Amino acid sequence: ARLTSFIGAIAIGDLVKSTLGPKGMDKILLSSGRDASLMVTNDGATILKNIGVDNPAAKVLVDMSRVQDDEVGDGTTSVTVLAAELLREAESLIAKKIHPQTIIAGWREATKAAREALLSSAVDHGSDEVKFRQDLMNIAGTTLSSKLLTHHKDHFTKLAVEAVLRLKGSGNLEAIHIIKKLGGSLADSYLDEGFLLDKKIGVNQPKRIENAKILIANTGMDTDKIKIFGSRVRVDSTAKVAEIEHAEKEKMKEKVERILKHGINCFINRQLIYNYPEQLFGAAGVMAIEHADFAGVERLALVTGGEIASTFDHPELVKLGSCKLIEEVMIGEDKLIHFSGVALGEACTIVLRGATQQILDEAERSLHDALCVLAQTVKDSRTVYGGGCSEMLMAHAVTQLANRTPGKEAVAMESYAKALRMLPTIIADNAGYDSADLVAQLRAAHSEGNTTAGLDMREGTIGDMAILGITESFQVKRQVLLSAAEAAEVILRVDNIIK
Amino acid sequence: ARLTSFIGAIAIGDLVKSTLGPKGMDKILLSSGRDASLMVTNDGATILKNIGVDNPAAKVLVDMSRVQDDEVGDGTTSVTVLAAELLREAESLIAKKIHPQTIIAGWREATKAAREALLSSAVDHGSDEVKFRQDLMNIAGTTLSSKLLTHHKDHFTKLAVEAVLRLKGSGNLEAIHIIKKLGGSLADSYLDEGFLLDKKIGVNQPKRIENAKILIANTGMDTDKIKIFGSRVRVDSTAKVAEIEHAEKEKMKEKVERILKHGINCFINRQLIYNYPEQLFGAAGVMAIEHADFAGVERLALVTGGEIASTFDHPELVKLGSCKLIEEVMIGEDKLIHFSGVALGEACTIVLRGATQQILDEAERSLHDALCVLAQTVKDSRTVYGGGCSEMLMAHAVTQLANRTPGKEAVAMESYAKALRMLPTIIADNAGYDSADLVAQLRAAHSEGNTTAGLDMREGTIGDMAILGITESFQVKRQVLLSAAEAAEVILRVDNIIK
Amino acid sequence: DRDKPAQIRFSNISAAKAVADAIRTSLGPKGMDKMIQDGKGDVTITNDGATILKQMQVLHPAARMLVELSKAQDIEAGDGTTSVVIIAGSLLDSCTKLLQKGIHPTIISESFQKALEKGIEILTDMSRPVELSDRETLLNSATTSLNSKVVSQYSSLLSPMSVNAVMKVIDPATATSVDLRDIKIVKKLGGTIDDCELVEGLVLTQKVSNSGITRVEKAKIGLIQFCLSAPKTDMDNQIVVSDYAQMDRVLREERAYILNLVKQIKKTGCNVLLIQKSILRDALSDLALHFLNKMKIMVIKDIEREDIEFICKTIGTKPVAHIDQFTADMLGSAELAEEVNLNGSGKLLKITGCASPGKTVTIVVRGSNKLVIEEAERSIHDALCVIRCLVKKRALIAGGGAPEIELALRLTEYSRTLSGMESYCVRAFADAMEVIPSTLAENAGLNPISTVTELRNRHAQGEKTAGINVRKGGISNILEELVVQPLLVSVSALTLATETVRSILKIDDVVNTR
Ligand SMILES: Nc1ncnc2c1ncn2[C@@H]1O[C@H](COP(=O)(O)OP(=O)(O)O)[C@@H](O)[C@H]1O
Repeated sequence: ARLTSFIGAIAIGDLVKSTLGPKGMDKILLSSGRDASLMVTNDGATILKNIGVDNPAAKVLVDMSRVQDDEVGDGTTSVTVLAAELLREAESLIAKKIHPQTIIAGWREATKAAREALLSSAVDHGSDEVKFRQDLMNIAGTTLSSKLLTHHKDHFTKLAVEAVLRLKGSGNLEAIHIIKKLGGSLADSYLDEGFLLDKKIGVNQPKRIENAKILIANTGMDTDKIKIFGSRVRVDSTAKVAEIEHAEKEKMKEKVERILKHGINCFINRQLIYNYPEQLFGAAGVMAIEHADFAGVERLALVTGGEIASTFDHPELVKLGSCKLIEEVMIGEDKLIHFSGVALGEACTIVLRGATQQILDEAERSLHDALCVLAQTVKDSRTVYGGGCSEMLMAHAVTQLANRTPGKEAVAMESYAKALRMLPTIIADNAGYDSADLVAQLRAAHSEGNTTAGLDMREGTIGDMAILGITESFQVKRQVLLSAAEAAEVILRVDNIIK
Repeated sequence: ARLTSFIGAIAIGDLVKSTLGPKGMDKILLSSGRDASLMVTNDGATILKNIGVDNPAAKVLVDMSRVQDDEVGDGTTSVTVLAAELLREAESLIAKKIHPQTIIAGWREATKAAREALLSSAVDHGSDEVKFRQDLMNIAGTTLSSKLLTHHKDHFTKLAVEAVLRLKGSGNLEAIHIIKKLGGSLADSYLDEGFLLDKKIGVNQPKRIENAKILIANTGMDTDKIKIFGSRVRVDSTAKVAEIEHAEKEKMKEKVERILKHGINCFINRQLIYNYPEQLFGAAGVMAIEHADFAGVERLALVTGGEIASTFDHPELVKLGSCKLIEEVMIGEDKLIHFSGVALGEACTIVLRGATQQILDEAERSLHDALCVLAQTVKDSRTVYGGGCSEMLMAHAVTQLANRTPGKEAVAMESYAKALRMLPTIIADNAGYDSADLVAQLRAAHSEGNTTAGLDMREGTIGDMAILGITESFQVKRQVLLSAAEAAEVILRVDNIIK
Repeated sequence: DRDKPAQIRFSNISAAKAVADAIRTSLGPKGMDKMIQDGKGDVTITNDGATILKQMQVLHPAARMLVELSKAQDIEAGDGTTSVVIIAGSLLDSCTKLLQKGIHPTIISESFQKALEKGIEILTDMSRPVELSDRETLLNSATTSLNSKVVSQYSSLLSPMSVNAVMKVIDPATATSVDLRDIKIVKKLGGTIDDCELVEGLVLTQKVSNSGITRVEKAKIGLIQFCLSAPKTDMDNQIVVSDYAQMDRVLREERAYILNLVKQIKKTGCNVLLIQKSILRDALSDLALHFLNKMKIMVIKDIEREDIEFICKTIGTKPVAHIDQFTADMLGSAELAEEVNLNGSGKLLKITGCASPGKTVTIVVRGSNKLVIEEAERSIHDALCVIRCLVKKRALIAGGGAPEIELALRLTEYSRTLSGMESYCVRAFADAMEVIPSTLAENAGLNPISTVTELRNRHAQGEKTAGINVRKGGISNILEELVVQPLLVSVSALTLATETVRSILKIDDVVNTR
């Protein structure tokens, strides 16, 4: 019978079931091989990425979860739990001698009803600046309330809000870029109007450079360009190496003379520069930058309209930029090149301090969620309440719709509504309170006629979600439901032997 | 853990689960010992009576079922299935870590809601003579449609209706009495205005008896009355036996002379008469009746206001009766004493023929149900529809009431409503049709707003129960529900070890 | 589900309890010895807990976490690296019976944090502050906290070194100290240990050469880091050697090749060269040394990386490499050099280093038979460690078991006063604080239960009474015995133990592997 793939897909969802809610459980990931490592994690994405399975359905679910995590924000654990619950319900539904076609039809009807109820229940009262400000603040507070680390959250939230609000409704994702840097204290935040580098050649080179003018010269010294001044090596003696070295030296000195007569003061590039040309440039009086990143020059040329020289092709066609003030201020524990004196405040990089790690990932995720919710709600604000409010309403709508359709697909809708009323139960169980009584009270309040009723995590009571101040996104829940329904329809349609 | 008594009480209900509905399954009861008997039954009462268990809960359930049967008439299988379903639901409810107090409270609330819904849904349109007639006809047709024997049902139904309608609202149960007699054909019905005996002394005695006058004389010939004409036996020889015999003979001849001078023609009694006094009475010219039943003389004295002579106490105080015409007409295959020429048409006995057995039990049960429903609805007609209509309404009322009570007893009401919606499923499964689709259609029709919707057994469709013509009793379902709730509350309160 | 995490937690608790019970009879001055057997059959007698913790090896997450906690405690504070294990074991034993009933770990962690905060505030409000702006009170505190670490004769022997090391008044009573940033205590064999004095600049011990006069002032350090090894051949003999021809070639390669490099290097002023350790050089050509003997010869070998790091930090320069270097950033300070022996064996040169931005001063100690030098080194190490620990704060208290009983009674009264289901968990902490005095009474040789009850009665009656004595063997007041300890050694230890307990309690679920 069919049970192997179902069990394999259900067991993979129960591994990260305790990682839901703000008060989640931690676990270690012991590594094998030569050196046994030990680390503490608190997210399902890192556990699903650093694991290896062999079941087809499990691999498909892992790939779908990875695709969804790469698409939206942190949507990996909820969709997995929902798919596991849907599969566990479908197994018992099939065991009761029920054709899968009726189950698929009932699931489609339930998904359509849930989508209609979610689209019909959308707020739109944001005709002021303070309203959008408080909405963004509540969204950031709800997003940053997943690890339960009360140490430095308000300042980081305000910094992220100020960084994401400077875009002023501009649709771009290559301007604001963050870097990785540790050292200092958690209560240290630096504000600037530009960005920094990531590597310094030293201090032996002269730092006094006037008249800032960016000149991207893609002159390769080992790429075999036109008119090679040197030659190869023959098979006769061992005296041609000196001739090759002299030819390379005179070629590089001619290139240096050309780049000096062309007019430059601060030479920047991204190719591999040897020690001899670097020393020659340092002795001449021009600072050369080597070992550049893969996104620094691109983001520098994108915000100024510039581009690469196309490996020395048209030096009089590529438009170049210029600055005003460029220096090297010793900040923190490293010397970086400053990029000030510009009128474009779209590209900014805020350096961070502290003595902890695993922060840049969550910072980038929060910034992505923020800019997504900003570009989505540019003129039409669409936000919903959290704390287990939309799921209860969707389940109630599905239960109400599953009563006027005579036939045989009502059991599928009932199972869908039962599986949809399980996330608040797990959320309340992960904290340490009575989940059954809270779920019953929430269901009674939703059936009596109260669309604004949620649970509290600070005291474990039932209150209003519109008075305390907590919201989330609108398209995230819809995408989660769509992905869960698609995964359930894909996995349920397979029942034959694995060949 | 507690599971032994629950399994023992659940397995005892699944033995007669296939004996529900008109199209039930038959089984044999092989007996052990010396002679292995074989018989075919089609009722759960005979199976539960001829069986032996050892579990305390099973014994208590069997005793309660037998008591309820002997009280109401029929419904042992129904109450057993209901108790088994309730226990199966309670086991799963307890396995989910739920206190039995909340379950008991929810069951009490569900029972109260069901009783209120049954009391609020009662018809009362019977102000005509033909209305009661058609109601009794429908009740008899629904009661006789449990064995599926289309051979001689209409005539027997009409005979039972005519026999139970002659009471004319008189509350009595000792007037109408049935007897057991086989021989003849199924299409033979005899109508009379009196009753018959059950034993005949022969034909050698004179049958010509005029001036009918019932005289109950309790003159005992071997009970040691006052003034013993004889004596005991001595220890000296073997000649006193003849003296004792002569004394007994002269005493019995003096008693015969006394009963002759008192004035009698048809002597009837119930004691043990020897061969010599019987022969003396036959030679004298008085017919003596011996070997009487335990209920014939009692009913004869009750319908005539008479009583026994109290073993010869006050002969001038006990009132006696008299008749007009008494003969012996050879009817059927046996000669019985007729009881005609009377003005009291309350006591009647209809003799039956045929070549089958196991009919007197169902006949007595039908007569009991008929006289009960007649004495209950003397001036207030209360009837409900059948075919799975009241159970669906009760389940819907319980489900509607289980939605405004916040707490933890809603799961018990949900389990009760789920267990209450299983009798039509078993009824449809015992026939050979799709029970799931029919149950779903019935639930949809009941939720849409149709209180008159039932299932058909002739074609397997869904139609109206008020157009075809089918009803039942009102107090039977209430008593069944009350007994089931009481048994469930009694069994659920036991969970400790059996000591 | 629930059975697997429960079994995992039980196994972790059992492993931690076994690790804590493997060593316990070693707290106090009257501890028992332990003979650790090596893998080859060698045995070593020891009694320190840190040595046993760092010598044994076992693979387990709880054991590794406990080892890391002990290492962090030894690095931060530096004293009492064995009581934290017992505290963690007692807390885990309490959490075992707390979880056996059926309590969520969140409430237990909150109760533990509240109890830790209350104990920290009580320890801070109970301790008395002192002063240290002057030198008299600082010297008094030093001589009061230094006469209770070792025996009397060792203390009297280390007192001169202690008062010589405590005289280093550089930081004007700041928040933190830099005693581990600019200190390089060297060791020298031969002579008398009484000839000790603070020395600035730099101290070396390698002979320069053996020629005429070598008393100059040319930076006294050769800032060179290029390669000085001879060019190795491709094989043994490239051709057949017998008569001349090949002999003249190798003679010119050994005489007229490196000499050109020496000549082109010596053209720059300050002819001072040196080399690192001779761990990779097979043999140095003595002809180059003979040719370098003229026009002043100065070379110093046997130099490690730590010496280079100390020289580049005390003077204030940065080493340079590469051959193509036409700059002038390699000079130093010229003052005085060329020192002789101090009436004995062993060469050692000292430079006072006048007019230098770095005022780093070290202590040059000596000894004999390699028996009193390491002891004095450990003594001055413990001395400057406790000096830094005392200068980090200002609070101090006495030990013996009285603060533990006081904290236990305070936690008991707080759990009795505070309301809520968490109070029971707080009561568990009240049963996880009377382990040190009981262990001390058991190791001393008396009834532990009776002594604990008497101490509790005295604390409930007269608040601060006495503790547990070791020398006399009774119950005497601590004010007569010159023995104290800073408040950080307890506060930091309790905070680290609570953090480790919370970390080991928050980790559960399943332990997947590769
Ligand atoms: N002079 C003393 N009088 C009383 N108790 C002492 C004395 N010296 C040390 N102790 C006790 O010994 C314990 C520490 O013993 P031990 O583990 O050998 O040293 P450490 O903790 O530095 O490794 C302390 O808790 C302290 O109470």
